[PDB]
Amino acid sequence: ASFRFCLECNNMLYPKEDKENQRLLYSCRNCDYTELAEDPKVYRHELITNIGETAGIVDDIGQDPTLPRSDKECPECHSRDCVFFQSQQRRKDTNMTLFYVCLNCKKTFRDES
Amino acid sequence: QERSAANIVQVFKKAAPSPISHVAEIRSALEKGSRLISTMQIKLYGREDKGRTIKATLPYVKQDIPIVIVFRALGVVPDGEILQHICYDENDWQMLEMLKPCIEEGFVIQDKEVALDFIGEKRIQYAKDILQKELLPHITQEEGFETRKTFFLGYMVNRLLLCALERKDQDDRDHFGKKRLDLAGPLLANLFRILFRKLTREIYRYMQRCIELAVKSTTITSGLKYSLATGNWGE
Amino acid sequence: LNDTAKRIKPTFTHCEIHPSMILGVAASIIPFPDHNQSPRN
Amino acid sequence: MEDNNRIISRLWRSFRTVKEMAADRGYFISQEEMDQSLEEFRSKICDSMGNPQRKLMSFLANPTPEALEKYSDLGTLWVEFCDEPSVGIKTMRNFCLRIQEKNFSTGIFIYQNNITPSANKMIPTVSPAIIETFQESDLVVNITHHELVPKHIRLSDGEKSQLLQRYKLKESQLPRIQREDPVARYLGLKRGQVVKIIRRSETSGRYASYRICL
Amino acid sequence: GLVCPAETPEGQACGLVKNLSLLSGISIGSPSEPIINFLEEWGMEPLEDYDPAQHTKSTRIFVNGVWTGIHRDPSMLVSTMRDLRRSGAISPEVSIIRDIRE
Amino acid sequence: IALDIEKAKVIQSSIEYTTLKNVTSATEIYYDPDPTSTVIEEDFDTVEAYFSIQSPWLLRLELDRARMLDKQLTMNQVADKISEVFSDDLFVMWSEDNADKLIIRCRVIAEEDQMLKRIEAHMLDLIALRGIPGISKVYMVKHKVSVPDESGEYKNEELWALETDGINLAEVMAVPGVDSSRTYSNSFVEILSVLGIEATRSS
Amino acid sequence: TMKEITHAISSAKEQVQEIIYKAQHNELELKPGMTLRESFEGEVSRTLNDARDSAGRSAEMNLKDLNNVKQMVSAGSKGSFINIAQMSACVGQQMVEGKRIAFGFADRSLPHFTKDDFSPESKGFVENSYLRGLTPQEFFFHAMAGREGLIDTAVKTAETGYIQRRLVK
Ligand SMILES: [Zn+2]
Ligand SMILES: [Zn+2]
Repeated sequence: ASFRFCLECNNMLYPKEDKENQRLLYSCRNCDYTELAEDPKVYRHELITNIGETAGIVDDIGQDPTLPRSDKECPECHSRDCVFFQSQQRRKDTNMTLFYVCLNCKKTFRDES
Repeated sequence: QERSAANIVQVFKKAAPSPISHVAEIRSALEKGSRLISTMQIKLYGREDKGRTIKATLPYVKQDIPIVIVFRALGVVPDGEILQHICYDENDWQMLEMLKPCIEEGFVIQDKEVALDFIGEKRIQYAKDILQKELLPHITQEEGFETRKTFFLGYMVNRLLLCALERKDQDDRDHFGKKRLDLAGPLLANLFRILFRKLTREIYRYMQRCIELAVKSTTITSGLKYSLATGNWGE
Repeated sequence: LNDTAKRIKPTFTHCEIHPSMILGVAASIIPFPDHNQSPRN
Repeated sequence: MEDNNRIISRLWRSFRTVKEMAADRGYFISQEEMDQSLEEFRSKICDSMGNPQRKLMSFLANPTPEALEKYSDLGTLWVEFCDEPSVGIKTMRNFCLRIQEKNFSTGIFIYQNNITPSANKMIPTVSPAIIETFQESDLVVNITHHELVPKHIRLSDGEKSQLLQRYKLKESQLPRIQREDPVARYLGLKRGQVVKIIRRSETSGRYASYRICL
Repeated sequence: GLVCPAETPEGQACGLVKNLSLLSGISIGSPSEPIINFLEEWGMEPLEDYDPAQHTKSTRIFVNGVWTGIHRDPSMLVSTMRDLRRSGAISPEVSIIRDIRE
Repeated sequence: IALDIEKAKVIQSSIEYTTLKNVTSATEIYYDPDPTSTVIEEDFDTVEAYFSIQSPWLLRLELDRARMLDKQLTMNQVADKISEVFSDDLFVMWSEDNADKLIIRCRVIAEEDQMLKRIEAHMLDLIALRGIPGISKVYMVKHKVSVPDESGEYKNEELWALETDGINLAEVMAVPGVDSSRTYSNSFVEILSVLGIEATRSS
Repeated sequence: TMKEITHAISSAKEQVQEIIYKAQHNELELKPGMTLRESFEGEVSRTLNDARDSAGRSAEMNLKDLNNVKQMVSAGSKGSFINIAQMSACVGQQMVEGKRIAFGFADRSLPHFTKDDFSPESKGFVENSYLRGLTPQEFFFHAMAGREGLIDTAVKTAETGYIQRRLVK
């Protein structure tokens, strides 16, 4: 996504409606600047997350000895040296499935069934 | 004598019955030089429900102050240059959302003047002081380093939410690694200062009698003795 | 393989000099503390 | 049938309770007059669609043959209802006068949700008689009928002045009960009245305790 | 490892009085600069000018609870200081922890 | 009704306070000013099929499937409630339990983006669907109850029983299906104020 | 018998590995009123407990009517099954606050373990008998369990007395 703010007095962008033409506009309440809407989405809540399970996986995630070793095989390079874990979402209501990543691609294949 | 280490990032959740949701703290003290014992409290009122401000506690400030003003009060008044420091991923809408209601809070102060003001020209001048000697006193109290701390204050509010969004558990209060042990050598310091500072202002008394040698070097002898004999450090 | 008498035993980066070094003066003199109810030790 | 078929069915159990209470207190009522099924109840205080008219529910009742033997001056009771979910100082005078003339001694208004603070400040304005107020949602189920709730019983100022004498008790020395206690209200106790409790005991079989109403 | 699990006074304060293990030891106080330098002279682009989107996976480094700028690929920078210590030119007492998972 | 397995449940789900917050996987507020088409593909039809036998603000909700299968519910039901809660000042629409995507559209009837956000919580935390309030989790149990057989002798006649995880009385007493002559909350504190000092003692 | 027991712990280990696999696949249901995590717990506990429970019982009936320790149990003058068990078969699973050894170290019991290790040698299950002499890890866990005991034993000792004093007064 990577949405935007605005130059001149660098602030948050609040949306307003383009009355006479019927369409959405975005603006600022410090100056006057106005740019159209990037997307119709404004806010989302999500009471049953799923984002943040893949939590930062730099390639270096294979030199951290405290991680388990699995001999499966990625959906691309077809290797057999993979590491895994469970969601990093510390939510008492999460589930316990294993996500596996391979040091020779970076997929997120599970073990679930 | 064991004691929870200083200069480290933590985060605690505070019970359903309380106007505050979660809070992060950081004990600061100069690793070499006096060693002030003033801690920084960056609270977060509004529980994980109610319609959620963010306030922090500063030394000598009556009430608490909303993070927004603190940025403008440093030298960064516009947005997006601020989220630069806080968030390291423009695509993390979740985090960003929470912040919205907060910007509106400080929306009433649009510059560095009032920023350093509201903390009750004389105070604004004084404001600076409270930034070079009170605000996060460790790291260094020099001058031209304002920038770095801004990146810190961003990294903190970050570490905060990272927990406040059930992504990282609450900091383990008894994780020995974040605890230190003031052995003999260290003790003879914090004790000494309290003394030497009374010694400082003692030699000040002799000069406040001289209507124009004397130093009874037993007060530094007997003082030390008292403690070690009984077990009462503080003078 | 193994003796049906002895105790059942269950990438490496570091090794333990020796487990019997995690003790301080008190327990250090107790013979076979790994055969008594711990709270007694 | 919708979900209004039930808004009667409940008002009815709340009803039936009153009846039971009126009969347990010590009054007249034929077993039939108590067993007025939900069916033969509906079609009696409803209009067309399904709304209930309370103004037609109110009634009278009187002291059984026995009650006059223990309690002499026990007057006549009067229960009244109102369709106004917030009754006030006006529909009050309709009650305040209605009894001040007929001459009963016991008023029992059944406020749906609540009476006005301006209103109720005219209850001790018709003495000797006394009036009580009971919320609807608190009378759907008779509390005495419950397992743990033992059967109670009042005591004439003779049986009382006896109990006291028989054990040499000084009133204060007697276990108390709150005036606003659910059962105390149910039986319409008063500051000074006694109540005999008879419950089961796993040691002797039956014990007889008494609680006075302060 | 650091404290003995058994030796500790009964009743009252129990567990609030710990005794040190045999191998455990306490630090003394080494110097920061000989490693601060050793950093800002091996790949360490100062914090001052940072760009979160331009510098995605920039590995940030903390010094005694202070943020002395970030660093790009650390893997080598790391296993060099630690080897420098093993020869003994930067006290064996300093601690260096890399939290990749962050 | 003693060993009527489904009758137990049939009352269980009629007492256990269930709120919209426990079934909503997510909620979003898009901008759709045209009450005659959507900016969404899988929504088109649901508009066109709403042209035969107001406000520009839209509100979409993504409910959880398995949570709607557990406590069992219906869009027809769900909404029906909602509608009579607000009444003449909130137009709402919705998909049907059959679909492969559950959705709920709706609109209302000086800065509206602030208000239609305050009405976000009051909808997700002040709107109950089924149950008398404060009574979350409700397990079911088969207890061992000895009892006098008609033939005289006492015998094993186990009967189902419902145990809760919260405490409300005044309401759960007048519930169709219980024996308000045997009901019991372990909160003695309550009981005495409600059932008379005596029953408290017993407890 | 020392063999007959071993394969009742091996099989029980796999009877755990089986339900950990069958859990790291979401192939298990939440015991009503409990969380999937709580329900995860609920089985490991009832598995290890029942194992040790019969583990000892195997020895119990294997100890003739002349065995002194037994005699002192029949006489009723000291100890019970449990005691013998923990000394000749398997000590058992350790636990604090009702739940198996927490994760004080981020996502692991001890640093000598691979993260997210839910097995019993990590959650505090002493498979050894006092007679065989426990492993370091096991020896440690066991203490933390006992440690909890002594705690209240130096609090409930007088707090019950506190609670008492009131009742008296
Ligand atoms: Zn602008
Ligand atoms: Zn691969």
